[PDB]
Amino acid sequence: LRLPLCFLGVFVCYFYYGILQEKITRGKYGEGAKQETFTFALTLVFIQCVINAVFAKILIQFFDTARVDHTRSWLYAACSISYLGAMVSSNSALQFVNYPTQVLGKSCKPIPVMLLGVTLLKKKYPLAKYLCVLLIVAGVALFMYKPKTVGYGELLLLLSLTLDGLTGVSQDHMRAHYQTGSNHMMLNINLWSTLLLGMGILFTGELWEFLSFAERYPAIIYNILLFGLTSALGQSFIFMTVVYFGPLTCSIITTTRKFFTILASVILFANPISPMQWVGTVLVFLGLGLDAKFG
Amino acid sequence: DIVMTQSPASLTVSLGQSVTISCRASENVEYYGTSLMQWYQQKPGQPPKFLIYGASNIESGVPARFSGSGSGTDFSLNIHPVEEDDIAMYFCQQSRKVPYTFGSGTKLEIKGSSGEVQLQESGPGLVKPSQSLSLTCSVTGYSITSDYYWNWIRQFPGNKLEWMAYIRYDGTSDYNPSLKNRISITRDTSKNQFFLKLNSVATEDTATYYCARAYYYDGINFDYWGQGTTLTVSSENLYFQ
Ligand SMILES: Nc1ncnc2c1ncn2[C@@H]1O[C@H](COP(=O)(O)OP(=O)(O)O)[C@@H](O)[C@H]1O
Repeated sequence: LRLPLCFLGVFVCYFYYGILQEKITRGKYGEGAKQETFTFALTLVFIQCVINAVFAKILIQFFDTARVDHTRSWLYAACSISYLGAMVSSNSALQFVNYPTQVLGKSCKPIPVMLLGVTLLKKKYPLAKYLCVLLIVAGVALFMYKPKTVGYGELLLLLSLTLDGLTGVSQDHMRAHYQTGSNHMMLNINLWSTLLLGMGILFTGELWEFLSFAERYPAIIYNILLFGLTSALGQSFIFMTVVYFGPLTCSIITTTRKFFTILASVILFANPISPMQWVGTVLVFLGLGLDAKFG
Repeated sequence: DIVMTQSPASLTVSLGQSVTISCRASENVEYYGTSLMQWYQQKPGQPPKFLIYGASNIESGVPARFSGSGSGTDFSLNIHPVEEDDIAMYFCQQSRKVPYTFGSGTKLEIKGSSGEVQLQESGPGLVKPSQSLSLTCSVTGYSITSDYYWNWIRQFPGNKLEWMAYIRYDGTSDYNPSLKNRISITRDTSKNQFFLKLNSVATEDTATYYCARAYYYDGINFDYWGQGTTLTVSSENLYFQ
């Protein structure tokens, strides 16, 4: 059977996910002196992890139930620490930077992954990879900088990128040495992340503040629920795509989805962007695609 | 299921020569850059000895002489200097799919001729066809609820190894699909034993049964083996034999 349904499903789910994230994190709550801002990134990530874990459990218990998970629990916990940290830092960065900036920054995983591989794994890559990474760096420099300095948002984005690179390294290691399945990956990572986040929010006292804030603006509850549902559906479709087409197709689909998400964020939410900055993003995405093509 | 073929059935070598043993798989056994292959050595009358996990990595304590190679569907084991110590049968087994399979085995011969575990099998020796049989493996020096996989493996006459089932320390168990309808594996943590039950045994079940501990890393590796128990299924009660 022809299977373009993977592309359509992933694209729609993650496009709506990006729109919802823009609406939530950078939304306007209240007017005048009563105006507030969304500072509860931990709770958002906690809800997302809970929904992802539920969906992964459903998928495992219905689909491909004959597998046995050989991964050690401590490996799952260690990877989940970095995964949760990356997601929380990326979500919190939106408190300072525009959403297109956050998407573009978080789309540069290859740079940190290659740096970790070279410095820690002492791996080697073909000349194409270095040239592709060169294009990404040039595009980011052209976008993130202008002739006319780094604040908290850029530092948060850098930390999130580093944690994403660490998470990728750990996932690759344990997939190679334990044959970890994607569904088990999702389920265990999200379970550990939700446990840690629940502990953190409960002992930080942020849960009560979030509850009061939601009471003030009840509309946010529906947005958060839809955000979690879209994330989970996109995760399931990503799993199905990798099963039916491998990781290369998934990477290409995610890259094009990210580009369209940036375009939609600029068009709809009236985010200002100079024509020179457009060259930066197009160069970054071209480099990402070429890197995907040339391994 | 995957079928592993070893081309040289028997090799005649002189001491100090370099010998390469090939092993070909019916399907690709790579997974995210890792070749899920293992190599074992079995001296006559002894349980197999674990040598290599993955295509290349060498188990700690094995001499530097041994060295694996190959990728995809074709693999080979190389011993550059060969001494009288390492003249034995060599088996290659994949771990890509749930039914773990072993190669037919390659035999070498000389031309011109707290971590320690004690596995112990027990059970009836001579049985009649269609009877119900239960094999007990007793573990001492380690707790079966602590870690590692506890498997049951049998070797038919002709040295054809066959993995049967295992029960993990969690209690999760996996079975050979060809035998899932005939056998059941259980454990008794109080006595530190795990049993295997065979119902309606046939003459084809005659073999030597091993209970082996294993750990998963680049595949399942049966590092520790028991001495094995001989099971004979005969329609007539053998006597004076
Ligand atoms: N094979 C896979 N490819 C991409 N993402 C995956 C895969 N398996 C699981 N995921 C999960 O899906 C989420 C979104 O993936 P994404 O970042 O879009 O992939 P990419 O970085 O390749 O575009 C990630 O948090 C990741 O943990």
